Amino acid sequence: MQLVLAAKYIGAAIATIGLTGAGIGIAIVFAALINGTSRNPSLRNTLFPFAILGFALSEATGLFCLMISFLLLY
Amino acid sequence: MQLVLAAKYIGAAIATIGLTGAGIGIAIVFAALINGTSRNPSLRNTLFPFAILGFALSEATGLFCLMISFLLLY
Amino acid sequence: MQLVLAAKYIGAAIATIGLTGAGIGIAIVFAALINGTSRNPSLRNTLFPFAILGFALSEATGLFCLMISFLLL
Amino acid sequence: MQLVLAAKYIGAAIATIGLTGAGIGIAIVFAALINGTSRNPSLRNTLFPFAILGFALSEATGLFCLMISFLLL
Amino acid sequence: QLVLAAKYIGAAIATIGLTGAGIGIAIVFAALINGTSRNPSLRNTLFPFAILGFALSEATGLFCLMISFLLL
Amino acid sequence: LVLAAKYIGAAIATIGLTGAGIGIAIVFAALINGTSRNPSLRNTLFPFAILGFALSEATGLFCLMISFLLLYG
Amino acid sequence: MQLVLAAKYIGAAIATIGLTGAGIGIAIVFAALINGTSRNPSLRNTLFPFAILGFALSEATGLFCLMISFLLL
Amino acid sequence: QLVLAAKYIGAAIATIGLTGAGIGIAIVFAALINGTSRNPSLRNTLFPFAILGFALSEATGLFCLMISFLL
Amino acid sequence: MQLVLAAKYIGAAIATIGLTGAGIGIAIVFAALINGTSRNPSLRNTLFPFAILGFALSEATGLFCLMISFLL
Amino acid sequence: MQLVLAAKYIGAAIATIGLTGAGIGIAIVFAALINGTSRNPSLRNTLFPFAILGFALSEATGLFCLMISFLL
Amino acid sequence: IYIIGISVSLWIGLTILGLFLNKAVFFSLFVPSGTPLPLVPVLVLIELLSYTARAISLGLRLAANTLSGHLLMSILGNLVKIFGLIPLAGIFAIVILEFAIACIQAYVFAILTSSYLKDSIY
Amino acid sequence: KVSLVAPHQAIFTNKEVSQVNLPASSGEMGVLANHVPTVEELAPGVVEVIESSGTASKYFVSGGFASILPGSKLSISTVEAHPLDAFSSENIKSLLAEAQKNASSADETVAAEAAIEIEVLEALQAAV
Repeated sequence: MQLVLAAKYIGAAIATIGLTGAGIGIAIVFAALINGTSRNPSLRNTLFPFAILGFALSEATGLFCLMISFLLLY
Repeated sequence: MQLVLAAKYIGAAIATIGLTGAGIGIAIVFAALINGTSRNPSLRNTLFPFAILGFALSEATGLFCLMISFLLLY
Repeated sequence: MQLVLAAKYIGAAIATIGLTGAGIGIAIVFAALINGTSRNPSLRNTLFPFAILGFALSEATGLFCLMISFLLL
Repeated sequence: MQLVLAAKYIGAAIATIGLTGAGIGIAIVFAALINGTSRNPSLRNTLFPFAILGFALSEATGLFCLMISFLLL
Repeated sequence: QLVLAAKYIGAAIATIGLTGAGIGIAIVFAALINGTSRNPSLRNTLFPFAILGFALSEATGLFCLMISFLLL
Repeated sequence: LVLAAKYIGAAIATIGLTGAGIGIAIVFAALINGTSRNPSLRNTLFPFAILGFALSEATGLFCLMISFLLLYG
Repeated sequence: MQLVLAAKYIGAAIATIGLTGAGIGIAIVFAALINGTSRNPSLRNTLFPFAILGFALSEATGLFCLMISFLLL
Repeated sequence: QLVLAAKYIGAAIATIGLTGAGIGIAIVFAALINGTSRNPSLRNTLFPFAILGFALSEATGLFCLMISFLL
Repeated sequence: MQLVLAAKYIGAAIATIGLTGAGIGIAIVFAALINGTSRNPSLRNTLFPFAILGFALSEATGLFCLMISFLL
Repeated sequence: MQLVLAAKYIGAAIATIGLTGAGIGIAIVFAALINGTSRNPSLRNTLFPFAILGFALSEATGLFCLMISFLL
Repeated sequence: IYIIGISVSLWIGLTILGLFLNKAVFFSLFVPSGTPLPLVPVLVLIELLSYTARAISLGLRLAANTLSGHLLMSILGNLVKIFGLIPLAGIFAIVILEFAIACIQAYVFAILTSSYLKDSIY
Repeated sequence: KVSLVAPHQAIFTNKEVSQVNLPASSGEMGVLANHVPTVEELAPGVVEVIESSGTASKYFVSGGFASILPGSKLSISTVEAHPLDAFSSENIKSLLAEAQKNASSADETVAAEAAIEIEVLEALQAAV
């Protein structure tokens, strides 16, 4: 089974291309929250609650893409 | 087999390239909602209804692309 | 038909690269509508009709590119 | 023969890479029109003619690139 | 064999330039629609630069499509 | 192998058209938005748009010469 | 073992394509913090907690993608 | 035939770097055209930074095109 | 070996594609530092410690990706 | 060695794709410096030191990626 | 822990889909209004389809967090063979980020369930 | 170096200041030694001016136009500028309760004037 072993190693590395959208997504939500907190006056909660929920939704694309890469090599 | 099994494993990895548009879409809608809520006072509904409905439309691209990748490996 | 069978599975995977433009289009149209509605007072109609019609035009690329991938499987 | 049949399936996959420019182009023109309509008073006509004509010109890249993929499949 | 299989690949990878030509018509239309509401660039003035600028940006899509149709 | 590599050389080299196509729209967006600020009309911004577009279009003409030479010479 | 050795070298290079999202993520959070600190006076604490915590969340994509490349080499 | 087939692909994939060199010449000219209308960066001043800035961004395209045409 | 020597040259070339993220990272911090220093006074202080510390974090992606290319 | 000579020419082409980050990086620092020098204040100091030091850091990715492409 | 996390997350997703179907039987089913157009029934990637994707985020986060903690076996052999103090400082930041990720993951489940309960009664 | 001149008295007058943070329309920006020329509208917030050390004087401005010159000069022209200790907590609750009940209760400019008074009274009561 030389064809199945060679395709399993390349599948885990080609599926890691989706980390650019998940990695830059956490910085996009943090850039608007840092620049908006100094504009008065949402600090405790308010705008702080949307940053925690928005970062978890953007990170779901990287967690779902990593499961298909680890299943082909295990 | 042989060529059919190797093409099925490589198809699930190349189809995961579409996660960059769906992953960054959740951060683009959250950046405009967090920066726009500081103008007083888009809190209850109004901006909350457009952010929840807009996130479901952007997440439909990542869920539809993941179904074609999981069907080829199972 | 060994070469045609292996090319059918890889053809449906490389054709799904167009989801980045269609997926980000739904968020780009919603970012201008959410930030523009708080400027008093783009709410009822006016900007509401352009958001529903503009989202359907940007989502046509994702549905058209997905038809070629399902037809080659 | 066998080499020409396998290249026909891959020809319609790599040619669909142009959907990112045509899909995001329909949302870029709608984002500036929705945020600009609430600035008093680009509503009736004026900016309505450039938004309808500009959306058809930006969508021509997706229809022209899709013709080469369907002709080789 | 080798020459016939390479003809289909010459029109697939060459069509990747549609992203620059497709987004170019939208970038010029976004600045013209947002700038026309500032009073009062309507007839001519800004309409001549948007019409001439769209034809120059669309030349990349027509030139790249000529090499794809000549080999397919 | 020599004849098959000449057809793929004119297709992979066409990936540089994204910078030349978007460059003509980036320079035209700043000139159209700056002309409505009173009163960059005669010359000034109009004369720099013709000379500035030649520098951005030089990358597309130089990249197209390498792709056309592999299919003819 | 020629097929396993050739695919192992390509896995470490194909998995390194994700460094663009992790490298630009540290600069995107630093650009908004540098421009906001000059407006006075979110410097000591206050806004310093979101910039330190935001850089660690964006760096998780680069560390997780690098573990799959080192394990296959 | 393996050495002759690799020479054609060495100049095609290397031409992908023209996106940064093509868009870089227009990004520097867009900021100079929008800033010159603010009164009165016309003669010199902004003209020296735009001419020197365009030559530094164009060095990446001339260096990448030398390795592709040397095959 | 012929298969081991061909994969080593392709590994160093595919790993060099990550320079776009490291090159644009140093320019992103330099663009905000040049525009932010005009407001005064974050040139010699304030933003001076953030520009030196922020450039070292963005440069870690280029040094780690270049180590796997030279070792293959 | 036909396989070793085929991978040597392909190594200089895939490694040259990193010029997009180095080419657009020098223009991002020059666009923010030209638009900030026209108002508060000059261009002979302050922003002059950041533009010269910022362009040398972003250009290091293009010189490091070109050495691995010419040596293969 | 990996097999118990995927089975417990699948049972919570069925309760969100079953509760929305019961509330949409005594007061009709309005949901989306519209804007004099159509093509709304083909995009049914929410409500019922959103429960399979939201519940999968809890199981996928446990596999990614366990992979970073289990990577210390490969780094311990190189440090016991520059100084080895760089591995101790880097492992402390990953342990603090993994423990703090549980609060963000638990808050995402409560925020997702709040939008489904409010939309089912409107 | 500030020029906080109101329409009743002079606060800064002469150039003898260091830092000053005033709430503008976009955000809570603060002027340093020699700020750039960014003449923006001032919202109804707190205009604190730090005097060298911790000798800042919190002045609750009613809104104006914080104009900044290119020669190290900051002209903060406002209609009313009073300190935070010149307001009572019992008398401030009567005006905020009357503006909320009068909003969306009539026509003409009666309902529009009550919405602006309720937003300015809520921001001053939270900064005590």
